Amino acid sequence: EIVLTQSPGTLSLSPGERATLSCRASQSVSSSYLAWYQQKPGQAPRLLIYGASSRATGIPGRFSGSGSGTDFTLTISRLEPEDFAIYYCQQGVTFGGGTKVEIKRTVAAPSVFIFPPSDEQLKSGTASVVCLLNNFYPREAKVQWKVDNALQSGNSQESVTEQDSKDSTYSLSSTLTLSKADYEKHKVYACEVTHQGLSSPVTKSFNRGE
Amino acid sequence: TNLCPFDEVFNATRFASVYAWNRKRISNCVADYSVLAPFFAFKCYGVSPTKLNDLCFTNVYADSFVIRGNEVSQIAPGQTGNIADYNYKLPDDFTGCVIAWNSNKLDSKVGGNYNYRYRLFRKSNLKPFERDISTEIYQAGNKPCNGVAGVNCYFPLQSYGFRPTYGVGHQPYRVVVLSFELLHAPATVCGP
Amino acid sequence: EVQLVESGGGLIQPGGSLRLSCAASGITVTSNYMSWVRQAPGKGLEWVSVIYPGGSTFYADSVKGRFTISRDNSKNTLYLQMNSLRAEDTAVYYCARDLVVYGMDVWGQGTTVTVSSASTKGPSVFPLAPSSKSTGTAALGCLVKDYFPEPVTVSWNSGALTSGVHTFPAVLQSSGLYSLSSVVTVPSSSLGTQTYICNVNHKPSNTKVDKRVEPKS
Ligand SMILES: *[C@@H]1O[C@H](CO)[C@@H](O)[C@H](O)[C@H]1NC(C)=O
Repeated sequence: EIVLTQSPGTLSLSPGERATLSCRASQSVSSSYLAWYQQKPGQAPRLLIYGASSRATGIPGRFSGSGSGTDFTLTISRLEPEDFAIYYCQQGVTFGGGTKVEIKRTVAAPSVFIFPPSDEQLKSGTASVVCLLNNFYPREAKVQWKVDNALQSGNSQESVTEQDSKDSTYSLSSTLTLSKADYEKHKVYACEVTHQGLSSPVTKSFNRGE
Repeated sequence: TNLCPFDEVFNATRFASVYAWNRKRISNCVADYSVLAPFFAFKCYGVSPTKLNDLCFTNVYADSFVIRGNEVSQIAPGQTGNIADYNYKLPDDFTGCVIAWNSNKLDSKVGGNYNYRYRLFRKSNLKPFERDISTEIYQAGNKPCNGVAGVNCYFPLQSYGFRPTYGVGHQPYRVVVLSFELLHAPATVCGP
Repeated sequence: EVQLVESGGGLIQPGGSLRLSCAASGITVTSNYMSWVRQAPGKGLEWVSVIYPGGSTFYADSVKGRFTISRDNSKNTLYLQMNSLRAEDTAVYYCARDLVVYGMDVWGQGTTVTVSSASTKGPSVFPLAPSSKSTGTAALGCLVKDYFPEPVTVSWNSGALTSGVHTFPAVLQSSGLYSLSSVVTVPSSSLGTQTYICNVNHKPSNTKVDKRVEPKS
């Protein structure tokens, strides 16, 4: 089968700029079968371009497709605030990975907070430690949990909010989960955050029992 | 003892589009199927290839067309897909041979060869050996078209646009289907 | 009006069955390529199945032998029957009309299919108390843990507090239950005077919780 790879994974631009999204095929495909679709959060996909270069009915002139062979490209000439969504290229049965066009803003380092498990939760037998990274940009950030300076892997889950509609920032929340027994077997609990806006990784920690 | 005009079918200059596949009838001759390396697809059903030189049939049908590479697998009994459904269908009890070979150096043009086409839209599947050359506008909605292409009204055929830079799966392949008909008349096509 | 209205999706146990329906308007299902395409949570678009105008059916490898696409001309509706449902089949499923050369132009609104072996459970709302040092902004929140199914609604001070609030998308724990968190940043000076209460509402279990979050000592 053919494999369509979209680039870049995320496009960081400002309203009014020009967006250029590439779709590269593993084999040379007839340009009659390639389409570009737009999708907003909570909505169904929306056909933008068909036959590589033909606009569907009801698509502004700022969208235009071009290319052939193994390289196709969708260009949005004048980016408008409604145009910030995810975009997929599709050839027959195959779909591309998708490209997210986001609002571009200046680099903002996250504010990092750590929350120990509540006593009520400890009464149940499970300890959830929480690390909050607030209002950062860009979205790429790494959270490393340390228990008594031992790096924890495979016992945590993180979640990211959508880009905030006011300051165009992201917020992340990681949750480390242990048993109460394993929780009371150690003292220092830390989360270390690496992000582009930080001169050095920021470590926020606490000691079990103040 | 005249010979069968297989050179007229295989070595022909121009092949037809698969939707309007050509059929050459063959009778009253001697055929050397053993003569028939560059042939890269030679699949016989209901009969072994060698024994064809020792058989006699009432008639032989040589159906010729051009498709793309990854569609040659559809030229076989009991297959599905755009070609087998809406262009050229072999019967489930097919007794014959499908021959196919790459013709990239003959049917691909820089900039596209749009002469070869295949039927894309059709409401029902073709019967075996059915031939549909209708170019009427296809009605996909609950409203008529009247020869007007538009919303829910499409041209039923689509061009391949073969280019030399396409992959071998999308490159043009020439296909000849040999069907052996055993009617109730004295056999006219025989072997050596 | 040319559109597609889908229905029939809900909660299924692993190994169960479910039949999604897609009523068409303006287009005839039997004279069109009709596709089912799914999107897993947070993932991209995946083609599931197609039925040709002539009746030929094709399926993705991950659903062969388990999924069957069909249609009814008398009601002009596409159908997707799913058997032996697995945990990877949880997704939003769309029906679309594939014009092949002219792209997939007409889509449905999508229907959600969740497949898990998991009973309706109310959430446990725990506080995430602000730090005692607070190196001039403080963060405080609520942890809505171990609930099922989606969704839960979280407000702050019964809707009075909106600025600085971040309600994070829920994660699916290995236990099969969901876990969410909602934080808010306030001035450090307001911790001693202002009181903060998070209001969590889980309609599937009729569970309303009002949890006060205060500095711990
Ligand atoms: C086509 O011509 C070649 C000689 O160039 C010959 O060997 C071959 O047999 C011909 N094809 C057929 C079907 O006879």
